[PDB]
Amino acid sequence: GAMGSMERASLIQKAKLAEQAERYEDMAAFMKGAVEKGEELSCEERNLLSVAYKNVVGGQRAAWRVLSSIEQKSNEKGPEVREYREKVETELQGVCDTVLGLLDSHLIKEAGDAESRVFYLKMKGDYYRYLAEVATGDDKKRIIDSARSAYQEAMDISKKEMPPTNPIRLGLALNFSVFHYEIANSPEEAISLAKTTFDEAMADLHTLSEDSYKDSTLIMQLLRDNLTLWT
Amino acid sequence: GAMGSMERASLIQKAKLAEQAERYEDMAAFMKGAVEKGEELSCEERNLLSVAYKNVVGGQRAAWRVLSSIEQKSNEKGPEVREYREKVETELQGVCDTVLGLLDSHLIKEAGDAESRVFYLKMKGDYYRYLAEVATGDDKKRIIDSARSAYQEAMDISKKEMPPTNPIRLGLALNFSVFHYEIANSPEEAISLAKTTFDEAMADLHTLSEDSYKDSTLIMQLLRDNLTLWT
Amino acid sequence: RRAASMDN
Amino acid sequence: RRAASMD
Repeated sequence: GAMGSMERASLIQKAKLAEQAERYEDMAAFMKGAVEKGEELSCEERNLLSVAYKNVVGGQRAAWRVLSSIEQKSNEKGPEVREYREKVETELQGVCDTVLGLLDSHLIKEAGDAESRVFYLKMKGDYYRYLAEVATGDDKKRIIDSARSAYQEAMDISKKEMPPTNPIRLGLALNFSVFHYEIANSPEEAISLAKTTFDEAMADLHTLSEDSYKDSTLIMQLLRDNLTLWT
Repeated sequence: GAMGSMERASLIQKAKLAEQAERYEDMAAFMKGAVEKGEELSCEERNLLSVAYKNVVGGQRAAWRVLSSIEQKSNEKGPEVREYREKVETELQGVCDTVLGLLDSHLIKEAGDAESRVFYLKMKGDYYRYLAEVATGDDKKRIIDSARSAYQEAMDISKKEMPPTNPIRLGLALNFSVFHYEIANSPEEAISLAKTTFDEAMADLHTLSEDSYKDSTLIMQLLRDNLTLWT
Repeated sequence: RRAASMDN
Repeated sequence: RRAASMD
């Protein structure tokens, strides 16, 4: 690959420079390079990878939504809007296929701590979910099944090896509830998982660390915000 | 090029979709395709061209300044900061070479109204100035002469053919003044041009509509902020 | 309105 | 501080 001649530590340093310069495509390409060296990522390095690709696919999802909604209104008018929406869509699928490729080829293992295995299974669920947002037909059904198996495997590990206020266990449940509601057309599953997750985190609400409390409590609130939205 | 098979009207429409989706690289590529059809641009189309390229090069200039600053701290180490700075710099140069290519091959002409001729010669001065910000040595000297000479030609036309309050004439003087101060090492010429410009416009403000009064007075305020800064 | 997912 | 140019 294009980062094959660069030292791993230099790739990580340049990912941090790209982050400070807000150059998220560069940041992602440097982290891809780092992952391809074949060593495990630290927690800081996992978060650089996640930030870089979330920003890239985040911009594409937002553009896709702007264009999809312009397209919906003009179905009531040449092919330009649909063609451009299709172009953005195709780029967005390329990025998700890149991330899903990295998770399956390098990052998802039977070894490693529970935190790291859940982190990567959750990200697998997320990137299938972004594909499901734009998919149709038989393709969407295969994608929904893949998203569900990744999230469920992450749920099984998180419930048995992490405390119920751990921000990654919480973030995973949050994301999986959104999948239930917006993708899998299972509003009752969504609402049940979000309530249960919120309720089981209350026991420990007072005892968060200086690290988790803003993330923990922000996610607890996001669960409520969604529950409001959905009820 | 990649836009050769697309209709001019469809390229303009996708340029406006790209703008709404904040996809400025796409917007610039659609406008370049439009320009390559060989027909002149309308005032609205020139402004799409300008906005698209200005957003792309503006992002690169910002990144370059972030990196050049980090590079100068850590020279008062490792090669990574310089290498990544050079990479961004090369991309910025590529964009400026594209824009200057379009201006020389397609848009700068002897014909056309004064507004359009000045608009494109100003743009040429501006993209040479952005090259001059990153250039060194004999290259920088050549670039500074090219910028000066484009700006000067546009000043000549705008004194002959536009009133002192005309926003294009004012924007050109603001930018040339910035060139004098920040690139050409001529602080005297910068302050002098900005004062003449501000003063000749002040003279005609009482004689303007309420719209024109506002347009002009916005640029006059930039000329005055720069004077504060330089004196 | 779309539901919120995790940030970062 | 950098001087301001047209928008």
